[PDB]
This record gives sequence, structure tokens and C-alpha cells, in this order.
Amino acid sequence: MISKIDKNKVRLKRHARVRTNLSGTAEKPRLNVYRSNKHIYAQIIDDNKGVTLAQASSKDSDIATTATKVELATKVGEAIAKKAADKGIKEIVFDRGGYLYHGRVKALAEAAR
Amino acid sequence: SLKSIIRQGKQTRSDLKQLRKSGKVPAVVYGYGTKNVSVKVDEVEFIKVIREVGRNGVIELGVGSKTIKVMVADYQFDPLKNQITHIDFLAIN
Amino acid sequence: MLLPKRVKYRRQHRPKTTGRSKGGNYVTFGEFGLQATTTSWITSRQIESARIAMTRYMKRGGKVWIKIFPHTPYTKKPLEVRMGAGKGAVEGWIAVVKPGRILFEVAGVSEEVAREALRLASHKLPVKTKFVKREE
Amino acid sequence: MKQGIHPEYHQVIFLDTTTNFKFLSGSTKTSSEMMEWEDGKEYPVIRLDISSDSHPFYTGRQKFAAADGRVERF
Amino acid sequence: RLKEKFNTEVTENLMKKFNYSSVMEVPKIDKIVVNMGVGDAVQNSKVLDNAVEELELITGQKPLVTKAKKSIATFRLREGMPIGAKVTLRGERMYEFLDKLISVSLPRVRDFQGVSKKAFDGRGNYTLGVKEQLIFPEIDYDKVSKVRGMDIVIVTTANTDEEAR
Amino acid sequence: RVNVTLACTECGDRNYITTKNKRNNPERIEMKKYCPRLNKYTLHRET
RNA sequence: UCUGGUGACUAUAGCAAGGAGGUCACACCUGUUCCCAUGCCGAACACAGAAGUUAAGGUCUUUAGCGACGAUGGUAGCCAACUUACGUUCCGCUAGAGUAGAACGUUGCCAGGC
RNA sequence: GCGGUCGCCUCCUAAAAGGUAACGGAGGCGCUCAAAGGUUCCCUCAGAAUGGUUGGAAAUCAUUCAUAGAGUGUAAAGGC
Repeated sequence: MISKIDKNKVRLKRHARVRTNLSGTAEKPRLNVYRSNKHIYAQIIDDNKGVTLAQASSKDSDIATTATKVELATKVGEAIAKKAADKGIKEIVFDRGGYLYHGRVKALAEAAR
Repeated sequence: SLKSIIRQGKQTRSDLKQLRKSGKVPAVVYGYGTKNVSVKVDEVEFIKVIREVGRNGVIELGVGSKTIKVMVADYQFDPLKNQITHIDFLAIN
Repeated sequence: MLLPKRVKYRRQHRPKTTGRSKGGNYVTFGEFGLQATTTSWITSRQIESARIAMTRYMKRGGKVWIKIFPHTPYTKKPLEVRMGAGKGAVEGWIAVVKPGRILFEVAGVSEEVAREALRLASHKLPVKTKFVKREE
Repeated sequence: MKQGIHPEYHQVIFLDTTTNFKFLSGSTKTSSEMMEWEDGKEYPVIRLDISSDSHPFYTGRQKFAAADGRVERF
Repeated sequence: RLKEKFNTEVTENLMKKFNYSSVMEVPKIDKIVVNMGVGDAVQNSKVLDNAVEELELITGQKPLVTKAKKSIATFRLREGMPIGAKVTLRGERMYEFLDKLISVSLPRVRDFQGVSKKAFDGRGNYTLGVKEQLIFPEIDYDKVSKVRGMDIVIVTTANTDEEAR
Repeated sequence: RVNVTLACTECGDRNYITTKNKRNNPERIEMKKYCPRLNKYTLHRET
């Protein structure tokens, strides 16, 4: 009955405080993930005028699946848009980013990096 | 109340205090169809606002064209003299 | 002696005395107001030597409503000494008035009393006054 | 689960005079009577309560001191 | 049992007691904040630490008075342990109906609260009574204050059969 | 608080100078510092 | 062109009421079997799954009552200037705050299922 | 003359850049801290009443009104 809290609120609110030092210049474009109720995302971004530089998606449906931490979570953890982009800065609003969204941070650590 | 004012002039130098002893007041209508296109009134025909409206109602304007009911709303009473300065109207639409 | 209780600082600056009035240019708590026409410092002692007296004309009749309260407390040195070794201890309370301000307010009682009462009261204040009839 | 607070405590078995109605979570240790599957197949020694013997709540009982009394020959 | 007794009677009423739009505007039970207190600043407070190991699930935090007027204020003593029901213990020593093990002051009031935060005080030795008075027969203060799933007393009332008071 | 002194045995020179309370921690303390003529953070004995 | 995602604007962008729809997509929804972990309770922090639903949020459309932006007409103040003794007054420039009439229930940046 | 002051830090006077006097009006310092330091996470203020051995209107954890009116080791302003 009493005030229940929304959580997209504080998710983007924290993205704010976290978006004060890290920002993709396309010379090192950050890739930055909207966790969802069932799925996960990612996208490379350049941050000079806010246009959308590069793009993939987990949910893009070359294959769908379940198990939000799947090898589908690590195929979104591999995919790229081939260019001259190198080992990006993993934007993380989600705790233990070194392991939580490591599903994304794992597979791409070799080719995009 | 049939009280008539006219379009006075802007770009005023403050030399008007002295043309003010001879009676006048500013006045500016609000409302659409026109704008803050000010009108000038005199007092000793307002020595008889006593019977005109009370304070809440109608006044004619005869201000060239668009002579309709206009409401003098605000108060700009003045100290030390029992004079008055810038009483002003509005359109009813 | 309308004075306060709790004050942060006890030594202050003389208030500015120039220009017109700001607020309290009308009357509320009664039909009749006594306006002011020049500038001075009314000094709480006037007020209670011009209140008891107006009521001693009013013979505990109708009721009054004061529109001036002394805030800035003025100070003064005791015996004439040298110049300059500190500031004198606070010994008064002052209120500043400008032209165009209602100082007193009363209701109910007849206009003969109003005139023949505020004329009694103004004879104590250092400011020149003028009657006001709630002249809408 | 984030451990590091409460110790060891789970459900138990207890049968009453009536209806045997006390089987919720427990932290109660004692010596087993005889175990079941309608209830614990483990040390059954939550003992016995007032849980269903009689409430005062939705019930009745005996009254207070007395009335006038000088109406039945005193 | 009790956690399901936060279901065994209530899912159908708490799906009907209101007639809201969807199932989820029609509430559940509001969470609890099992808190204890003391009336001594030293030893009763330093030695009223387990009765939570008895009733709550919290080992024992050390919060003190905040508002703390003239003689309330002290520091760091374990007078109020934050054993609020989160989800696991959110079926705590509260919905135990061991408030009948007194047979006094069951129906205390005509109502409960104008502030939705309800307070239900086992004042005396009403609660934790299945344990014999060994060391629990001394000074002991309670603080069962938590809100319920109803804006005022009104509909809170004539379906409150859970704790029946 | 009283003034102390640290020095790497290998170099045998006391250059670093820190402070320490005579009540908070009266027990002789020792930490690793970058003493000269070693090019490595050796152990310093706060004598 | 609808929604989801990033980057501009002075809350004109709001809190206060509601209205109505769907789960393509945000939501309410199942527990500790696991990754992490509340000195405190997996509600925040995590996992596999979603049979069940649209209240709420979410989005538009309504209230100018709730608050900021607040165009003119004046007026306080002020920079020169000629007077007089200034708690002023005249003469030239720039003219406020507050008060209204208003605008007022955001303009877009660039992508994804269409 | 007697008395009191004499170094460093903050504010007002000081007239919207900086600077600006009087035996003008107010407060402070002669440290402290192995943590109150560095780094990575994680969280959130007051003035508000609920009726809870006990109640000292104030002993408690909640809950919502909570707009910085809270908290900063130390005075005051500028900040968060």
C-alpha cells in the first residue's frame, strides 16, 4: 500500500553519475547495456554529437533463446560492426560488472578488444 | 457609465509631471483584438465615478474603434496628494 | 515600551532615512487611520506616552491597533568622555517611518472621537500627521 | 542467500490435547516421540501448547461475583 | 504454515476485499519491523540481546534514539534492533498468534490507526511466552510498529481475521 | 603525537620522517617504503 | 509515422486529480538448486524458469486550481546636467523587481521490430 | 599615565572586478588522525505525528509529509 519504488528510475540515475568520466569517442567507444526483465543488450556509441555510431543487439534475432546469462548472452558478448575499433571501455551500471555483465565482457575481450 | 478616453503618446520624456497638474491619468487596456495601446483619461469627470460602476462592471471607451466594455482592474493610488496615476483597463472578449 | 526578547547582535547601524515608504500604507483593523507625512525615528517611549494618553481620552472605550514596532535597538554613551574606545551599551529601541504610512488603527467609535483623539495622540510624536478616512 | 546472521532453526512437530495444531517454524530442541509424514519424519519434540485447547477469544466461561441475592429468601 | 497462512486464507479475500481494477492494486500484507526496547541504559539493554534470537532473525544491531529529547538520548546501545520483515523473516514472531497466551487486552480499541503505520504492542509478557520465564522474567520493552495494506482503518478492519484483534 | 624515523636496512639511511601517537599504537610499527640505492620498496624499521 | 535507446532546452519540461488500452517493450508476478552477496531480512544485490495477469507505474488526453518563463504601460533607483540647500526639485539617457493580460500538459539529436 | 592589546585564519563595514581605515561589530588557532589517508564497491538529510517494559511531551525501529531548514574532528564563510 505504501510507496513502492520504481527501478528504471535509479538505473538511469546511476548511469548519470557513471556517465561523468567514461564516454565513447569512437577512438575508444564505450558499450552500454540496458538490462531487461528477461534479456540483456549492448551497443557501441560515439559521444561527440549523440548520433548513433555503431550497433548490434542481443535481441536482434539471428537467434533467440532464454537463460539471460546464455551463450546468447555471450554471442551478444561477441558481436561487432566491423571497423577500426579496439578494446572498448565497458560501461557498467550493474554491480560486479567484472563478473555480472561479464557475459558481455567475456567473449568480446579478444576480437573487439 | 459612458466614459471616453483617447490613445495617448509614448516616447514620453518625464516632462509630464508638470502637464499633469492639469488633469489626466494614463490608462492601458488589456485583452486581445488590441494590445497595451494606452488611453488617457481625466479626473474631474472621475469626480463622479461615485455613480459610474461602483468598482466591478462596465465602462464605455469610445476609443476610436473597438468601443466595448472594458474593465479598469488594478490600483495605482498615490501618497501625499490624493492624486492618482496610471489606472488601467482590459477587454472582455 | 514595545520591545523584543531574543536578539543575535546588540550593536547595530543607524537606519537609512530617505525616500518614500514601502509597506503599511493602508489601514485594516478599524475604519480609521492616522497617516504620517515626514520622516523621523519613533522611539517606543513616545508610543507608550502616546497610547496610555489616547486611552485616557478613550476612558477604556474602544480598541486600538498599533502599526509600528521598534526593532533596531539604538545605543548611547553615559557621561561625556573621550572619543572612541568602543561603543556605548544599548539604551533605546527605535522605529523608522517615512511619508505615507498608517501608524494607528481604531474601530466602531464616532468620527468626532476619532478626530479629537488622534489630534491628542499626534502631539507626542516628532512626525507631522494627517487624518485618513479609509478613502477608497 | 546471504548467510551470516541467524543460526540454525527450521520447522518442528507438536501435537496438543486437541487437533494437534502447532507445526509452524521453530527453533525448539527436545527428545523425539515418534515421527510421521503428515508431520515431521524427524525429532518430534515441540511439546504441546494451548494452540487449540480453548481460547478465551471466541468462547465462553464462568461469570463474576454475584447479583443482588436478597431475592431468594436471603 | 504461517508463510502459507499469509496465503491459506487471504489470497481470495485480498483478491476480493476491495474490487480494484487489477489483482495487484488489490494488496497483500504490509511488511513488519520487529523492534524491541529497554528502560535501562546499561545492563538490561546490554543483556536484552537474545530475545530477538528467540523472536526475530537479526543477531542484534546497535541503533540508538535519534529524536532524543532532554532525557531520552543515549548512544549505540542495543535498545532497538532493526529486525524488519524483508521477505524470509517477513513471517516473524509477529504473526504468531501467541498474543492469546495472556487472556487480557485482546480487543484493545475500536480501531487501530489514523497513521497507516500500525502499532501492535505485546505489552507485559504477552509474547515469546512458549519459553519459560528463566531470564525473560525481567525488564523487557517491545516495539511492533508497521503499516498495513489499507489506507485507513476501514477496509483494514472487517477482513483483519489474521491477527483477529 | 611524537616524531619517528624509518630507514631501509639495505640502504642504512633514514630519509623518510612520519608521525605516530604514543597511546594509539605504542608497539613498534614497520611498513614497506621506497628506500634509496635499491630501486625496490624494501621493509623500513620505524626506530 | 508508434514505442525502446543514446546526445541538446531557462520545471514553458512540474508535483495535485483522474480518464482509457496492449504486453510486440518497460511492470506487478517463484524460490533458494547455483555467480554474487545484506555486520540486517536474497524486497536493493543474483540465478534458472513465467502456467497467471493489467491495477499501478508507462503512454498519450483532460484540470491553468496546484508553479516557473512572464512580452507592454507606468513607477522606485541611477549616469550626466542646470539650479537651489537638498531626507529635495526640474532637465536629458538606461529604465527595474512586484503586479497583470498572457505562452503554458517541451523543440528536437541520431539508431532498432515495423 | 592606569588598563588592554602586539603573530596567523573567517565574516560585516567595503559603495555587484581586485584592493581599501578607526582603542569599529562578532568568533577562533599554537592541532588532531594508522585511522578521520589512497583505491573499488554499497548506501542516504532535517523540522512530522503515529501509540509501542517503559513512556521523562522526548527510552525504539518502522511508515509516509520529508527539499538540504541535515550532516561534515576542530570558528566562519564559499561549496557538496
